[PDB]
Amino acid sequence: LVEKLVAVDRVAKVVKGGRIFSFTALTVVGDGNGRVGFGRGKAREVPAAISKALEAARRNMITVDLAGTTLQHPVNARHGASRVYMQPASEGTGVIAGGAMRAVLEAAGVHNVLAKCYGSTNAANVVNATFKGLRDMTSPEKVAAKRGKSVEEIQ
Amino acid sequence: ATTNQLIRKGRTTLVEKSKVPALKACPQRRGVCTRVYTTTPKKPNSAMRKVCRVRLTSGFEVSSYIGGEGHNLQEHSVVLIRGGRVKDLPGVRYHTVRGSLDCAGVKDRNQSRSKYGAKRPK
Amino acid sequence: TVRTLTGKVVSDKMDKSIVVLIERRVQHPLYGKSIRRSTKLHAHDENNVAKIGDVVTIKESRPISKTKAWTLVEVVEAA
Amino acid sequence: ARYIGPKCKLSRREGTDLQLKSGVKPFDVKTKKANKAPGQHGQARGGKQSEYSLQLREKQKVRRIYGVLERQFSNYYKEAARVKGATGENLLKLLESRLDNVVYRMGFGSTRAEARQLVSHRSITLNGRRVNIASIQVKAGDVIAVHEGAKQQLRIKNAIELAAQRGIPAWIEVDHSKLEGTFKAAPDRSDLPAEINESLIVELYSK
Amino acid sequence: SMQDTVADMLTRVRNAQMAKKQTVSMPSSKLKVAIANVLQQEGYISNVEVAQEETKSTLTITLKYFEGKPVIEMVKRVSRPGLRQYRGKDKLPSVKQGLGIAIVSTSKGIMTDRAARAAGIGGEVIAFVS
Amino acid sequence: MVVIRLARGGAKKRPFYQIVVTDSRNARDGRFIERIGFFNPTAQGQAEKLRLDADRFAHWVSQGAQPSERVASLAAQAKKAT
RNA sequence: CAGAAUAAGCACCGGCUAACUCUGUGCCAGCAGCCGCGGUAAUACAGAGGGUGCGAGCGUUAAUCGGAUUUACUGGGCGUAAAGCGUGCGUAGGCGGCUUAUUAAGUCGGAUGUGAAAUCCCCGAGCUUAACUUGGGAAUUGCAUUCGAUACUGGUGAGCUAG
RNA sequence: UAGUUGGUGGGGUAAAGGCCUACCAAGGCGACGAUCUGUAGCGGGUCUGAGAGGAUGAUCCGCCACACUGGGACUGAGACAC
Ligand SMILES: NCCC[C@H](N)CC(=O)NCCC[C@H](N)CC(=O)NCCC[C@H](N)CC(=O)N[C@@H]1[C@H](O)[C@@H](OC(N)=O)[C@@H](CO)O[C@H]1NC1=N[C@@H]2C(=O)NC[C@@H](O)[C@H]2N1
Repeated sequence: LVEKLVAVDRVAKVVKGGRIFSFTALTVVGDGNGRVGFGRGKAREVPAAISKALEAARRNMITVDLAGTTLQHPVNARHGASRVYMQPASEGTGVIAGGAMRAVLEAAGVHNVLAKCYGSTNAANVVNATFKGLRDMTSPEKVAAKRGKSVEEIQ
Repeated sequence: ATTNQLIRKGRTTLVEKSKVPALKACPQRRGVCTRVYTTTPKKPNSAMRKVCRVRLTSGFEVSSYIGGEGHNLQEHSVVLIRGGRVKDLPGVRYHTVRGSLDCAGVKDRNQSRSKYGAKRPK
Repeated sequence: TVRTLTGKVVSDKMDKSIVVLIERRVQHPLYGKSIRRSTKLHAHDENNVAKIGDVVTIKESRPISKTKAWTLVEVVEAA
Repeated sequence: ARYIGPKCKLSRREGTDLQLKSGVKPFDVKTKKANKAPGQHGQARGGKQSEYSLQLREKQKVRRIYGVLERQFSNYYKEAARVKGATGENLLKLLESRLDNVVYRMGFGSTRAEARQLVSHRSITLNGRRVNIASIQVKAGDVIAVHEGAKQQLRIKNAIELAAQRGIPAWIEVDHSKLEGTFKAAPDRSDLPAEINESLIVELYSK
Repeated sequence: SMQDTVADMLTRVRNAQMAKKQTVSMPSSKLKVAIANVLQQEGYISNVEVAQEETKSTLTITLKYFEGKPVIEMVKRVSRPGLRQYRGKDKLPSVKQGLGIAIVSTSKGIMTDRAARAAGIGGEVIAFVS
Repeated sequence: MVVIRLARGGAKKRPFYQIVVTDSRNARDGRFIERIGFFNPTAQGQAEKLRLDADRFAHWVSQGAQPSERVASLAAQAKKAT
């Protein structure tokens, strides 16, 4: 299980006499062969925040059906004001994406992809959109099963 | 916008304005120092900044900043000015090239000499 | 092997001449919606056969006047 | 131009032996400052590095091994990307196909710098002509030899003796008696050492 | 007023699928019947019926569900009365890398994009289905 | 009149001529009617030294084109070679 | 032929962005693309030491496109962030119900002619290599003529009633 | 917009033609932008961009126009002629 730390931020809460500071961490875990998840953690210190984020990421996982080491088809997804577009690429291309998309894709095991963000680039929302797109991407076997055809018929 | 509206009226594009209009699309410009004086910065800065008022060959009358420590410029000097903002002196949009025509190179420097126009000491 | 055009007569006042309006449908170069374009051609009518509103065929010829370089061939439909 | 200066500090900064010295004595005994950077603020290899730092430091290692400057290296990358196949493999094949590298791997030069000096001074003939360009690409079947005037040089005997200790490469077939070898084919990535991560250079240049 | 009956049919199908209906009915026409037949052949719907009680005619479509989700996840009108779209044989669109179907009206009848490519003809792109 | 002559291409001190049919009033390296071969005086190795299309050469000569002296010599050489 | 003999500089080291300390100065002198540094321990000013990136070059200024989905055709919006005319009627225009016959304008397909050369791209050839030169291809997404197809849109004739 | 749009007789040109002239008619262009006004040599191409687009028109090639500023014609196959 490879673990990646997308972002760490300091947040404040106002009380009488001053401010209480805390830290938030966003993490993505993945096996690298089709299983990936993400989570967030809040704590008064960075190590505890990262630990909580990793535990939440392990509790929130999905399974992704890749075509080799790339996507099955182009994907459009969005969460809130963040929109993402991902497209399969040939061998040797690599992962052409921003940091937030790159964490999720590398954790899921995608090796060749072209990706783009439109709208807001907030890390949590971008991770949400990429996660949803990867979850909703389909495969020829599922398409054939749902249509009642064969894979060769589907083409 | 609908397709018919796009056909009737297109998409307009707003032209951009240059941040250094006195150069008139040239990399540098010659000028004559009308004034050599000193100004104060805006908040939260405090210093005594060295500025000149220069009449350019383009026909404009602008203000330029003199960089480095120590300058020999006086009124009626002939200088070369390039682009560059100070951002703490209001209305100053150009820099004076040290060591070009009448501006002398800054002395006692040995780092970043190409800027400020100081030749290499032996 | 001559270039012909089919159109509607919109004027017949002048001697031996008619004004034919041609219509074509083309795609907009950028927005892709088919639009209507019209051109007005001056033709030659030796016997003033054509009238306003008829559908006529004209063909390219050598110049006959300052603005006329097409000649009427036949009246496909009469008003 | 061409880098002239201290060789061992480059190895210390890169963190690995760069074969800049001949190899009579091991790198550790030669430097006694390995495992530390060359600066007065130098640390061990365990310090944190950004992705940009990793990508940069990977390319610099290869450049310092092969003696290639930035513009020529960028041209090599562009040619490799244009040519079909694995880009890193193409880049490494292009680097190994250089004449000065081929002479060094033949063993007439104890160091790539010495081989480059020989090639520049026209001590080496390709096919049958006295070339003097280190960056000439060597093709399959080419024959490299030592010029007669350059034969009988104590540096050449020392270099071939050291090359005997060093592992003789598979893709080059060389006879040391008359000092002549044949380039058979481009080396493979598996034949090349595995510590090089060419993918880092690829992501660096692809940005 | 109602000016795109094909878009109306596609919208009715989409809303019925989102609402989990088993059957969707509408006024009928030969164009909608052809589109429904193409969908049935491709396996997105189950049955197509036409009831002709009088001068009026009603088209009925039986929808398909699989593992708790509708079979038709996306149906999108492409050519519209305000902007018609025509493509040649070399520029026929592909819907999510061939896992979907683009319905195309060609001079040889209504067919899918891959059928049109095989026949070497173009036409008007009616809709994308996936 | 119509002539067949050499148009100079190539690089400095390594000329490469195209054999062209053109009006004689045009510039040497400018407008021409038809290109019918090439000449490379400094060819070596596998490089082809001369190529002339004899059919088009004869066609234009019959039409009335006047070859220059060098082009006539090259045509004689090509005929001898073939 | 003689001899290492004739041949190395420029920018930067607070974050964006690879590379850190010491002296000097104390909101002064100064730096600065943006956020911002300097008011006595300044990794941000000046010098030095060290290092980093390039290298017969290195930096700055100017200019174009990009990043900018920041005029959004591909590819954006209008309750409160900028944005629905105060509300109707209506001219030009845009779009328009169902069935059927016909036409072939839009639409689609084939063939022919043309789309100069150079340039871009591919495989070769010659330059000691490379730049460069050059052979042949591919491409020039276009235009015109002519022959076909008739699902959809348009034209024409007839019919219908859910508007 | 009043030789302006068309027609007839005549002239004129290497050649069609209001190109010119005398009569006859009231025509011709325009919201698919006429008229007026600002700017500008055009193309093959060049730069950028994933593409669609945007910017550009040095050096090479094709076309056009000009030759101190305006108005003319001569000679000649060809000029209204650096
Ligand atoms: N919001 C607070 C609302 C407060 C409001 N005052 C309440 C009120 O007044 N009346 C109550 C009326 C409630 C209403 N009838 C039901 C309703 O809201 N339906 C819509 C919401 C569905 C559902 N409920 C939420 C949901 O499934 N989220 C998931 C979730 O976050 C996460 O996936 C998981 N599994 O964790 C993520 C992937 O990481 O995908 C999200 N999915 C999505 N993201 C996308 C996005 O944004 N756009 C487009 C589409 O793609 C979206 N789908």
